[PDB]
Amino acid sequence: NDADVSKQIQQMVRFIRQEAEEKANEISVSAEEEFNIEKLQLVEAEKKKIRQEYERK
Amino acid sequence: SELKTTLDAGLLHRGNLLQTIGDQFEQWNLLVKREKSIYHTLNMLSLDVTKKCLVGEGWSPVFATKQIQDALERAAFDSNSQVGAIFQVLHTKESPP
Amino acid sequence: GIQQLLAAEQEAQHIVAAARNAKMARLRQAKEEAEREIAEHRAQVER
Amino acid sequence: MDHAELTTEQVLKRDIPWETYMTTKLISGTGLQLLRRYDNRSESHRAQLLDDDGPSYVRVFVSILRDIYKEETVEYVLALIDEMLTANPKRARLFHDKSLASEDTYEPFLRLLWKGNWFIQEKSCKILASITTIDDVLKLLVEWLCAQLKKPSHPSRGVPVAINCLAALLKEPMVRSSFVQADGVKLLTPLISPASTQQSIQLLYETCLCVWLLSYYEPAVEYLATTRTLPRLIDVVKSSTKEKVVRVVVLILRNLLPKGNFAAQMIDLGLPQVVQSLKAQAWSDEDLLEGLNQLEEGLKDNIKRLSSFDKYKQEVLLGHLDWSPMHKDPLFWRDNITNFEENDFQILRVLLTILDTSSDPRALAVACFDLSQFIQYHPAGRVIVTDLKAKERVMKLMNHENTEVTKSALLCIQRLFLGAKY
Amino acid sequence: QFKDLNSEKSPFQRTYAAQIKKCAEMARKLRFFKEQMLKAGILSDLEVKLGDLEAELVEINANGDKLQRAHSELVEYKLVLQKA
Repeated sequence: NDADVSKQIQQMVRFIRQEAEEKANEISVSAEEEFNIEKLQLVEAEKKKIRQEYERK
Repeated sequence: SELKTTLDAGLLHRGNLLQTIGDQFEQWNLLVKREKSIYHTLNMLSLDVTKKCLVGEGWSPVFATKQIQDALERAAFDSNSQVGAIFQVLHTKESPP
Repeated sequence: GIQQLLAAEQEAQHIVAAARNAKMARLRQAKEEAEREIAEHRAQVER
Repeated sequence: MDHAELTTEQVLKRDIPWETYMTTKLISGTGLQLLRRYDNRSESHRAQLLDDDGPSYVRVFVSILRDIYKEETVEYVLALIDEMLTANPKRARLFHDKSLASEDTYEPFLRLLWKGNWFIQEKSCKILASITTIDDVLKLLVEWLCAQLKKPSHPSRGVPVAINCLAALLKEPMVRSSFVQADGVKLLTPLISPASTQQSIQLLYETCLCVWLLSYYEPAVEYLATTRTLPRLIDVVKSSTKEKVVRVVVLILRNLLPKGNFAAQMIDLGLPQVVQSLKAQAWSDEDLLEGLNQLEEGLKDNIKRLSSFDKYKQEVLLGHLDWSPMHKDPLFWRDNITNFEENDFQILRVLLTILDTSSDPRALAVACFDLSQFIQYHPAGRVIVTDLKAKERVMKLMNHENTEVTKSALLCIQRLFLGAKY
Repeated sequence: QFKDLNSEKSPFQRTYAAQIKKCAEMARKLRFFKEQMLKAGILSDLEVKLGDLEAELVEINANGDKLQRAHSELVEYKLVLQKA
């Protein structure tokens, strides 16, 4: 213990911060970007269909 | 005669390379010895997934164990990892030879 | 001691699960958001 | 972060008399009192003060503290205020009020940017906390990094503050575009993963998150295509054994893997290396396994495209020759020769001429190995090589230097002598 | 010296016995190369390079033996035709 247990608990806390937060926020950001981009593409396709309908009208 | 000459040239080139190859293998004797020792030590040991650090329990000279900090510090500095392993001694009934 | 490491592992697992749930929720919300945006664009086209 | 906490403690440990400064007209008496209250908001909430509970009063104290841009004074004020606001009892809704009110954001601008490095680091938490043009303005070619880093290090002395600011900018797509406009993004790419540092893991992880964010953005994707030493950063990350940083870099590379024939070939070079690293070094993260599978798929896709180049003799056309995977395969080498043989071995004739005289020593060895493989696969290849007389030059190179090229030339000579021998 | 807790739990794949098997394959290749060098008499990533060099030397030796056999066959034909 003493300095050893302090080093161990500091390592655990640093793991919780860095390893957990980095993967979590990276996954969140990447998933949000991919999902919103894909659904924006879907909305663009729907807008193209609506534009075709408006052109027919 | 042409085939024999070509074979002789090929064998000569093979031996010329094989001299340095043998020297490299001579070094590779110690290299493979160290690699196999490390592999066997890892296989014997059981890592701790929760701490993300391999768990090691061995029979070491308790008086000389004080110097283990030097090797631990050398490994930490060479690896440059901020995370530092902790070495401890656990009392038990089993008598280390 | 070791229980602190166990709690650390539990917290990391909770963070990972939260990240997965957040990704799923972000996708689900973005679907409706972009649908509404497309509807608004269609409204301007109608105008 | 540990560095931010240490910098905040280095500022909070030292005291500054607000009353003396107010008497000396350095700050307003009410302003100095509000700065002291922002500093001691932890004790104020411990005492259940009305100002601490009141988000607006805490916001007023925060604005008064942020108004000053002095190094030590604003450093202590911002660090202690951020530490107190982190605690729930002190400045809980004050953060939301500050985010809502543009006045609080404007006040932190003075304490940030042009100010002491310790002050900048202390106010960096609130500045990065979104919950504008000035924030976009705060990014430039030099920006606040020149003060945050070892240059003008001051009490904080942490480049990690600049790294966190870069990550925060990468978080916002508008801030991402603003930083793309600012210079030094490509230079930062060469040093994304610190090769050897105490904070190397933190810096590498932050830069990997920034790289993933850049991969998310198309304009940032173009900037990365124009970035410098991005492949060098990828190779450094491959050298690094930091499994968390390795997984982050793998995710960033996967998100940034475009078609991009050149970058795809470069990745395929690393993709076998990535698979080898995954096999040799087991990674705890399943995301690492998924990225390894994606990298293997990308390597296969690149090999599919490279096969057409090998058949069409792209290396021969460009003038630079490398050991072709199709050349190493007798069937693929025979198919490539037949594609050349479609023009009466015209591409094969060019390959033989390059074997006789090549731009680079690696090109000559690659040509000799390809010629040996084709001669083994096709008898016509040996005849063409003998006619071009490149076989004698290769045999001479076998006794020459470049022992690897010497072995390849010996293999070519053996392939020729197999037909030559009765 | 650590006890073999993982081996006792499972010899198959143990904890890093995949790496142990890879090292065993590397050591087998090294032993084959050392045997070849001892036969040759030489003074005696990296493992892959050593295996490639040993394979190249073995291939060169086999090609030389095949060429010697072909030379013997041609000498037989030449002697028979000269006698005729």
